[PDB]
Amino acid sequence: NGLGKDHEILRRRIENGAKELWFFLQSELKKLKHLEGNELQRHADEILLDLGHHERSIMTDLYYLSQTDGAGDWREKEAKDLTELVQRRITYLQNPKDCSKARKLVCNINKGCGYGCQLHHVVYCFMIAYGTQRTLILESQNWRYATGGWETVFRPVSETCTDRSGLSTGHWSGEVNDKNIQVVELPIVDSLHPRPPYLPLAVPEDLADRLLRVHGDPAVWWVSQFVKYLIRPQPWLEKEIEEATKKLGFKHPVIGVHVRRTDAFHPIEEYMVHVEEHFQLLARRMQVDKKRVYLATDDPTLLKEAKTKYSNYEFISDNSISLRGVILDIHFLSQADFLVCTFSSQVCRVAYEIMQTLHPDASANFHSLDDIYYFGGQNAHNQIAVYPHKPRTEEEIPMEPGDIIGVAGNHWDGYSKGINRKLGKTGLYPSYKVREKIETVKYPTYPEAEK
Amino acid sequence: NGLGKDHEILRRRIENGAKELWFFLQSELKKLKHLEGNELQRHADEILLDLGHHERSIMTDLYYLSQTDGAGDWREKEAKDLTELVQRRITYLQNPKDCSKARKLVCNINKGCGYGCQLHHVVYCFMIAYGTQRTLILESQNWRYATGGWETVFRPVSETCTDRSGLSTGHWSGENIQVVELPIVDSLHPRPPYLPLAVPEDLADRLLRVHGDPAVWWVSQFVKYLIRPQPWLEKEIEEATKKLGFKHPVIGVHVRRTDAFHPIEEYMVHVEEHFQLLARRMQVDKKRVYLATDDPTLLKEAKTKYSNYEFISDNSISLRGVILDIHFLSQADFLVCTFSSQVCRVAYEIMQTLHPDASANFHSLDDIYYFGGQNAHNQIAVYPHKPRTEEEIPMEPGDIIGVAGNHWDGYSKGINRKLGKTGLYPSYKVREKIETVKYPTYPEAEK
Repeated sequence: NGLGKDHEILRRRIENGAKELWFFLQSELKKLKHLEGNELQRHADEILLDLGHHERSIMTDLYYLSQTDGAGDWREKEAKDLTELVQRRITYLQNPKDCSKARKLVCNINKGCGYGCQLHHVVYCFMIAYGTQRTLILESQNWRYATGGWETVFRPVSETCTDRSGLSTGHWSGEVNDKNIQVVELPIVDSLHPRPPYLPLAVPEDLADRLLRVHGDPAVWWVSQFVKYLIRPQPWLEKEIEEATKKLGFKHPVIGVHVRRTDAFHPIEEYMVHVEEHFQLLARRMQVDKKRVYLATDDPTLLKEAKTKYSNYEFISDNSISLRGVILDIHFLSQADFLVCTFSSQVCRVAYEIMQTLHPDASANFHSLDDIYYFGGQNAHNQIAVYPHKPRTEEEIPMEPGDIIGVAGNHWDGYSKGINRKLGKTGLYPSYKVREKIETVKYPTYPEAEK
Repeated sequence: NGLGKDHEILRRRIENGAKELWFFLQSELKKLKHLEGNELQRHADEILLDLGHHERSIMTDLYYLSQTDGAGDWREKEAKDLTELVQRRITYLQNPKDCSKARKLVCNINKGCGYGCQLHHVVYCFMIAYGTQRTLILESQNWRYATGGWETVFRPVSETCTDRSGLSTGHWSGENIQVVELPIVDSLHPRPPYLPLAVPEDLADRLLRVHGDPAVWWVSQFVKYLIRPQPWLEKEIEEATKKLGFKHPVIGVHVRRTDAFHPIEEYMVHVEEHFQLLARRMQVDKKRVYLATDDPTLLKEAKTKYSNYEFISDNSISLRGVILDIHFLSQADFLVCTFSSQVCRVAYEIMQTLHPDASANFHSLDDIYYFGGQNAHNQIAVYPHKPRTEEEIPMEPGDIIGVAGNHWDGYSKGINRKLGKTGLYPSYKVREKIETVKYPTYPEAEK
């Protein structure tokens, strides 16, 4: 069971490429120290240009390393097996034989917010139902986006059990006090007391190791399984999506861009820099016939501006063809090869979540101009310091290996902001010096779903 | 038969480490454009310090990746299998049953140069003997380093056949002469194919799975057989190891001064950087350096300027001295020297026989690895290059590049043979052109 030749050649090529980059940077930075004025700026720009191509060659070799010696086919098979297992468990939970006797969790969709926020409310309900072995019952009467209900757009969340009948009923009071309550009604997350453990960003302990073999952010993978089940379309929506795909000429490669302007302002150029950079990366391993962008935005003037400012790009948008508009936007963004947006937007986060269900590991196929991935209502997102940090400025925090860091965000400039939970200090630290603290929870594993 | 969890975690951490380095560089280089004077120089220095630690963290993760999920154990087993195979073949070639009837190649060690050049002459003789299925006969009478000759330090190269007897003798004229006398490589015509940097075609694929520079591994197999020590030299080395306190981690430094000059400070920048890398994965109790040099002022200079280092030298207890220096350099965890020096190349070659893949465990202040008399060392361009200055050459993917050297600054110098043009090109844009030769495989050595 030996090492593959391609694997070893690529590993050594990545090591050598990184070494050569370090040789280059040592030489060129020392030369910059002795320049000034226009020559300093001209040479700095040239260094940046060269560095970019060098960096993308290293990233390309890393991509090949992830695929070599059967790794891509195996990752695809394991990711498929994992989602089939979870979807099987969810479907088993949701379709009891005898609805009148089934334990149930009632969720109301009419949270006071937009479509993404309402979808995520249902997900939060669903994850707790799954954790407490309760069938999710979804109440959607007079839903803002479709007054006919949830089932006018998506499939019902159960085929056998959509009725709320039960011997006992009560508001959520905790898994222990609700032990003998057949039907529990759940409020929005920011009213939930006591909080159960079945919340993001933890993942099921029984799946955690398998997921780390496949996926770079198991927490978002776990969320995405409930999104996947919820958005199973009714046949008319499925047909509308297929026909819109043709009408728009949506085809690959394509990068999705979501520009949310209705309040945090970012000019179109700050999105497109990352779009152009990713197309440069793709072109190192595939022919790019045309640079396509699927643009979703609440700014009605932006599409025309983008087309005129970037005449070498093809812009695709559903503006030509409300609930329909957001559903289609989320769909096409989720199908793109890469996603550039602001994760402060619920819409972009939904698209990123759905994206994880379409590939073995799409966890890194985004760039956010502000927030890192999060789920409203999640438990604290912590990291563990791996290397020490001594602050250079007063805005930086010290770190020793083992310190728990509560991460607020990545500034996408080498530094993150967070709080050192051994010291109580909040500030900046080098992003590379921490690792993610993955939290696991003992969920039911529904072994009966395998028979 | 799936993917290992540690393997995947480490791959993603390397990828993310590289992305974070790029975020940092993009941000900081844009800041530098708007600085001046002492502020520009203070921030450039700070960026370089921060970049060093970030780079070493990536290189550490790559080291772990090379070892994870059984890879280190497999690489060691396969590298051991490969050297056992080749040593078995050499030993079979060298020990025919009837010396009077064996085909022979005669090599005279007394080349007009120093010990490292003489040893490499014998290696060159040996590789051609191996290629032609001739038993190597080594003549070392009147050896400048010992009147008793080769066997006063190293084992005879054969146990059964050490004389020049036969029915016909002649000077090399190209591949029915039983005893052929080989000259120095500079006088060799016609050249046979059994020369560095090519490797045996039957081993090339297995070597690529194990080792980062198969050419030097192949050279090192003949070095290994030649320098088998006599029992008294074996004991002397063991005693020296004890008397000197040679132990790990330890970095080898060879400073050749007898005619280009490099000050001790230049070697020590690379020593210090490597000890910083090692400290990320192991405890470094004391920073030990084995220092070898022809300059009598240098050991004292180093000790006085680097009081935080322990400098080891066999001078603290000429053929004896070079052999011990080469031994301890070859045993070090890392080697800093000038590959223009035959002695340092010998130590690097021996080092390859002591680890699964030590190909990258050096820093040369001048030349890349080479073997005197080798055939042209070529590379293949992988990415196009458009020259920015007049000192640079253009390249298109597939162009054959004849490499003269690496300038250790991001650029190499060489000739684009398609264009006949010589100049600089980005080192990362080429890959090595590995040459293979059909050598005998000595199947009889397995029986």
